[PDB]
Amino acid sequence: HHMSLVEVLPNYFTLSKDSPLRKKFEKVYKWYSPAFSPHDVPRFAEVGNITENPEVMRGIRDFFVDRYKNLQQPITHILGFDSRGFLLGPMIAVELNVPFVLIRKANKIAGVIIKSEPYTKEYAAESEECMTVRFGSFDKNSRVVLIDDVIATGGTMLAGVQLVDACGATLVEVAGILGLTFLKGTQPAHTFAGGRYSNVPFVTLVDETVLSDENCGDPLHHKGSRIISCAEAKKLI
Amino acid sequence: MSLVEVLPNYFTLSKDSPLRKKFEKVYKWYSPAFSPHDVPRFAEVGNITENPEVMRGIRDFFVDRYKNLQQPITHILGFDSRGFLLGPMIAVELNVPFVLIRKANKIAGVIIKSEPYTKEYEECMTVRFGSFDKNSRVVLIDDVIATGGTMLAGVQLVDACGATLVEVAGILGLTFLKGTQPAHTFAGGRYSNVPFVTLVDETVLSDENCGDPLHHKGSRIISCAEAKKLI
Ligand SMILES: O=P(O)(O)OC[C@H]1O[C@H](O)[C@H](O)[C@@H]1O
Ligand SMILES: O=P(O)(O)OC[C@H]1O[C@H](O)[C@H](O)[C@@H]1O
Ligand SMILES: Nc1ncnc2[nH]cnc12
Ligand SMILES: Nc1ncnc2[nH]cnc12
Ligand SMILES: [Mg+2]
Repeated sequence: HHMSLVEVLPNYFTLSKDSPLRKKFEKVYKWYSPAFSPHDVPRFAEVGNITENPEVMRGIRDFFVDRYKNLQQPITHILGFDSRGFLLGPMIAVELNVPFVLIRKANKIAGVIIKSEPYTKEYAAESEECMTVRFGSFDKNSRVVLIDDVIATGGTMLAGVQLVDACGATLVEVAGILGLTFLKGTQPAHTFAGGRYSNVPFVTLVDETVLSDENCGDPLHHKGSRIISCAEAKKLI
Repeated sequence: MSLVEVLPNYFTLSKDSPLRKKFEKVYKWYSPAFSPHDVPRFAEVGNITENPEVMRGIRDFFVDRYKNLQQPITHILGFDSRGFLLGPMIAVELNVPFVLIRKANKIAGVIIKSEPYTKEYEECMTVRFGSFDKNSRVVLIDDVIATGGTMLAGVQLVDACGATLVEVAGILGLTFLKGTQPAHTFAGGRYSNVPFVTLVDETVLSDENCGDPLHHKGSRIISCAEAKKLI
């Protein structure tokens, strides 16, 4: 059940074009235009169509569990980003028998917490929002994987790298299910702190080629706002 | 393990359940000075997710409960953001969709929005139209059930599609808040026969599993530069 990666940019890996798991993603991943999306990027890849497909979810789980089980030196923690990284990390961490550590927006986490620098995303300019992690959840002897759903500009991953760096831990790999390689999202993590993390592979199972013209999820016709009330929805039962 | 009905249709693990005993050792609570929310005892979910044995116990309990049914469950619906930590690992083992119930401006497509809701500490939940339908048999899942306002928002969305609500599931039920009441009184009591099942309850929060750092000086939020001086 092994699936194969190809290095498409330096330390940016994605599944081969012919990979059976990629073909499964191609049938389920849909993108939405600004008219039907919470953020007006050209093609918004809704994670719910992935979580609604248990076969693809199992393929994601199996890929990363097998990958990290077969390392010569095991990982000790998986760190996942609020909110969509939360959907992917725990099912991997439970099979590896490692902690799943939450990286959360402001302060959401109780106790003593470490805050990143203010982050940016493909669709978010810098503001006061930072990512945080619980102090004491991992340390300088930890070997960690950062996981999210999408890697676009790499701003979110940079915030995670800053938090890993704040504890002196070893960053083994950055993991996701969709990498928009034309945005070169490896760059922030790979140039932070004078290149301290340039040897960290990014592994995103599929890439922008999954967001094909035939994979638009927009309704072909829809009355009014995409946001409907419960009473309006009941008339469609 | 075995469940005890502590309030009408509000079930939790027995006092001697081995899984309850594991929760007792792992769960920590935080006072308002060390928590993001103004409640006496805030039960941080990160201490659960950091313990793979307890996560496996949670997953195995619900997978075992919901498998091999005469009428199978068709979908697990989980709440943004902490329900997202629990639902997928169960759904993958049951081989069913996990459906996101999300806060505003989070799901793409045509979406159904609930009435405004409140929590223990305006704002509405949403679900993608077409993720489930009147023939679905669904479980709602979250980490904590407190006032039940969040669960009521989920019930409204399930009701909006005519689906069968099979069960309400969580890991921590604060029974003194009687969180069954919003869901069980909605629409004239239409869902009053739906059990709430929360693995543990407020008795898991004792004097001895308080997580407050009793010696920490200054702000509980530290910068990366400050954290590195502690390495
Ligand atoms: O930071 P970027 O790489 O630009 O964008 C990816 C992030 O933005 C969205 O919240 C995704 O779920 C990821 O957390
Ligand atoms: O709505 P309540 O039952 O009062 O509070 C429970 C919710 O409040 C917190 O976000 C928890 O994660 C649940 O989603
Ligand atoms: N294009 C995109 N689609 C979905 N989630 C994203 N997060 C950042 N960019 C995204
Ligand atoms: N006391 C509490 N602890 C953790 N999460 C909660 N959500 C609502 N009430 C809560
Ligand atoms: Mg968000």
